[PDB]
Amino acid sequence: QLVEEELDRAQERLATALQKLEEAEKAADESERGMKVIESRAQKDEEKMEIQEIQLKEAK
Amino acid sequence: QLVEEELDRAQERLATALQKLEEAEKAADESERGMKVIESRAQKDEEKMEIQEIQLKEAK
Repeated sequence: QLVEEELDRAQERLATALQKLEEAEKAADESERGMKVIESRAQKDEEKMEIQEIQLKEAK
Repeated sequence: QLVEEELDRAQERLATALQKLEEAEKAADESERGMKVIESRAQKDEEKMEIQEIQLKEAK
């Protein structure tokens, strides 16, 4: 019976493992979404500020 | 017997899942780190952009 209880408890534990893996990878996905949108934001903001400082220096 | 062989199979799947969860945790945390640093960069560059364009206005 020791083998069967190890079996079934490890089965529930691998279920817990798969679900915690799923939530971990979902957190990974949402983090990646935040990352990509802020990469776009940084890109557009930096290009804009570069153009603006160039225009300011040329105006001076 | 064969039951304990099944136990070993279940536990090796468990160990594989543990390695997977460790990788996933590392990935998620480092991803959040990149996210926060890029958000900081975006905010600071936006501030620089706005002050630059206001100064450009005054210069014009």
